[PDB]
Formats: sequence, C-alpha cells, structure tokens
Amino acid sequence: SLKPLTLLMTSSTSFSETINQWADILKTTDMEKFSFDSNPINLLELVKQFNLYVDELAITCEANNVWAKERIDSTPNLFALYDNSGGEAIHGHAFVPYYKESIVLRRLFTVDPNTFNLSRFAAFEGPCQLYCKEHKDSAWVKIQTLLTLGNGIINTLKIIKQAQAFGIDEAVTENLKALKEQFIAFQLAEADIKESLKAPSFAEPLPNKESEFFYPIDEKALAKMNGYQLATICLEELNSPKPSPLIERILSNKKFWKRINSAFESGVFKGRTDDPAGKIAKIREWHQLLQISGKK
Amino acid sequence: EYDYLFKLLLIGDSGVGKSCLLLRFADDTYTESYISTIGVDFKIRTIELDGKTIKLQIWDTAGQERFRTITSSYYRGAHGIIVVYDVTDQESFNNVKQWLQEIDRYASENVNKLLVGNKCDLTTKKVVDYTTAKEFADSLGIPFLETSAKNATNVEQSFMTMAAEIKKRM
Ligand SMILES: Nc1nc2c(ncn2[C@@H]2O[C@H](COP(=O)(O)OP(=O)(O)O)[C@@H](O)[C@H]2O)c(=O)[nH]1
Ligand SMILES: [K+]
Ligand SMILES: [K+]
Ligand SMILES: [K+]
Ligand SMILES: [K+]
Ligand SMILES: [K+]
Ligand SMILES: [Mg+2]
Repeated sequence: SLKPLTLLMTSSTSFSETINQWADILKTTDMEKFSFDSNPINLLELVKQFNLYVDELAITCEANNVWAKERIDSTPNLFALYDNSGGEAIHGHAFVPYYKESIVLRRLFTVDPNTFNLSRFAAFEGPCQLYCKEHKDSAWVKIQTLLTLGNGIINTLKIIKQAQAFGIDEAVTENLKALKEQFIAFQLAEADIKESLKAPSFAEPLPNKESEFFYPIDEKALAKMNGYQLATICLEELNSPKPSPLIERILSNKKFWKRINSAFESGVFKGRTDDPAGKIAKIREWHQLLQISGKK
Repeated sequence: EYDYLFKLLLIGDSGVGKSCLLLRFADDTYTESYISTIGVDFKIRTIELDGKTIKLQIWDTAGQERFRTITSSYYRGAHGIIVVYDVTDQESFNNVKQWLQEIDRYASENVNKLLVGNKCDLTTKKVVDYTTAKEFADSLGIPFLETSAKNATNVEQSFMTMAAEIKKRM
C-alpha cells in the first residue's frame, strides 16, 4: 500500500506561495510511490486566493502606470484600435474604448467562484487576442500568460477532483503530470513578469475623479457612444459603491436616455452574472430621480 | 455495465454554443446566463444504439486562443471531435478552417469529425446559409448539422450521428 498524497493549503497564505509549495511537493516526490487523493483539496479557497492575486496584480500595473509604458497612440486604450464590433453588444458587453486596462485585466481573468469559470467579458476578447498577436513580449502578453496559467491550475484540479469522482483514472494520472508542468510554467512566468512591471520614467498621470473603470470621457466622445455602449458603461459604474460623477453625467443628459433604455429593453444584458436586473432597475431609478431635479 | 465508451470533444470559437449543446444533450437544460468555460470540462451521458449501450465521455473546451495549450491536450484521446460554429457569426464559420487544422495538428490519425452550426433558431440574425456550410462540409466528407441548443432542434440527433459514425469505424 502506497502513501496517500494530497495538496493542502494553509488558511491565509497567498496564491503565489501556495503554488510554490505544491510545486515542491510535486517536483520532489516520485509520484509512483503515492496514491493521490484530491478530496481534501480546497478549490474554493484557491479560487478566492487567486482572484485576490489577480486583483493585486491589476493594482500594480495601474499604479506603476505600466500601461503608459505600453503605448504608441492616444487611442483611449491599448486595445481600442482592435475593435471591429461596431459597438454591438457581445454576450452582454459592448466594446468601450475607454476601459482602463487594469479593469480589462480583472475581467478577463478573475474566476467566478460559483462556477470555477469566467463571467463573459466578450467585447474585449477579440481585440485582446489581436493585440497579443501584434505585440509579443508586450506586458499584456507576459501578464496574460501568467494569469492563464493561474486559470489553468484551477481548471486542472477541478478536472482531477471531477475525474476521481467518476473513476476516470487515465485522466487523473495524466492530469497530475500536466499539473506539475503548469506548476513550473507558472513559476517561470511569475519571474519573467517582474521586468514588465517596472514603473516608467514619465510621471504618474493625475487620477480620474469621475470613474473607477474608465479613462476620462469628454462630452464629445461620450455623445458618439451608442445605446449598448452607454448601457455597458452604466452597468460598469454600478460596481462602484457610491454613484460616480460619470454615471451622473450620463444619466442626467436627456438625449442619451432613449438609446440607453432601448439597449436595456433589447435583453442583451439578461444573462450577466452581475445582477443585471437589479442594476437596470437602479439605473432607471437614478435616471427618474435626476430628471425630476433637472426640471428647473 | 456498459458496452462501449466513446470519448468526444467539442471545439470551436468562443461563445458559439459548445457548452449549451453539451448541457442540453447531457441534462436537457439550458441557461441564458453568460459564462465562458475555462480550460476544459466533461460530461457523461449514456446512449443506447442497436441496441448496445454506449457511455459518452464528452469533453468541452475553451474557445479562446490563450487556452490552446490546455485544450490541445485532449485532442489525441478523442474518438470524435465536433467542431462548432455559430450561424449568426460569420467569422466563427471562417474559422472552421483553423479548427480543422488544429484537429490535424493534434488529434488522432482517424478521428471522427462533425460540423455543427449552432444557434440555428436565430433566423433573422443568421448569416451562414445551410447550403454554403453544407457544401463546404461535403467538400471534405464531414457530416453537417444545423442545431439550436436553446430550442433542442437537432442536438440529440447530432451526438447520435457522431456516435453511430464511430461504431461503424470500430
Ligand atoms: N439563440 C441561441 N443562443 C445561444 C445558443 N447557444 C448559445 N447561445 C448563446 O450564446 C452564449 C454562449 O454559449 P456557450 O455555451 O457559453 O458557448 P461556448 O463558449 O461555445 O461554450 C450562451 O450563454 C447563449 O446566450 C442557441 O442554440 N440558440
Ligand atoms: K472538499
Ligand atoms: K504584484
Ligand atoms: K451601487
Ligand atoms: K470597486
Ligand atoms: K439569445
Ligand atoms: Mg463554453
């Protein structure tokens, strides 16, 4: 009878070292002499810890102003040039060129702890994979590599737990091989990023009093935005706690409302995991409020 | 306690319907809600044919480019791959080309293919004519079905067909 093996987790230790620990265990153990038990493995906590890492990473990119390092335009964000959506909604999101990259980052990578999957941020998925093609070596590529590995690890383990549950051994055995490889791969990628994160020499651009999510959007630019687009923006701003100056602008302006609303009624937002129904209602409220106030 | 075990694989662009297909077919349900599959997942339904009972180990894959490392692992093991495109999505069809290439690059020598045009119920928003698709399909002797995972339209028939097509080759 061969020793039982599992990959446990200390209560507060971070994703990075957690991986690193498992990385040792997996490297230094002749996996032939053990029988792997995935039951004690705490996906939920790992997911929690990972999303927490995604967040921290996102924060430093913004803070170190990594994105400015990474420009050649003044096009509203790194990916703007790569949108061919025609401001359509794509699985609940329209493309809005003003999104901060660090928001884009979080949304392509954080893991829905509920599903161990991704909540669609679709409008940027094409533009992003495009930018990647035309900018190997770019921080976004290096970062996304790293984060995808993150994602991978989680998925692998889920697949192991699941396969064990159904006795599918071919899978469980092979997936352990892979997991180890993802493990190292992750550790490399983690090292490799450290350069790409270095704060450029040009000074920190001055904070945006108006939104947590979008770069500034002047009234000219905002006006060219469509129903789905403004709609998309409203839903995003509701991820702040206090109402934003930006959403107030949008909701106060009488011209923007018809298209915002029809966007809503169109139903493209129905399937969002971010309580669309609730958000929509609240947006309607705030709009109703505002039109009362602007009746002077 | 089963007669056969076929390993199946759905590939295709992101959001073309792979997972709703797998879901309607396995659990006979559908959720409107927007989730993108990470890496892979697998569901297992047992089918009966001729009238041997066949266990289907169906593996769902992520469409995105960045998952390819992973998805590509599960290619060699598959008895049959279903490539899926979304009939209202032009590029998704244009992409079948690469998807077929990825099959050549990764899966077995003799893997059983199947082209599926999903979201067929969206009549007004459609853009890929059954004909044009079916011709391309026939160009390569790969069976082809339009389907709506939402409506159930042909989802059952699709996996049946893929399964039968496999037994024939065993
Ligand atoms: N009308 C219609 N919409 C669909 C159908 N299948 C998928 N969709 C929509 O497209 C989304 C993406 O499907 P999903 O299974 O996530 O695609 P995957 O990324 O290929 O697995 C779904 O959540 C639905 O909103 C279908 O058969 N008919
Ligand atoms: K557990
Ligand atoms: K960091
Ligand atoms: K709020
Ligand atoms: K927040
Ligand atoms: K729909
Ligand atoms: Mg999917």
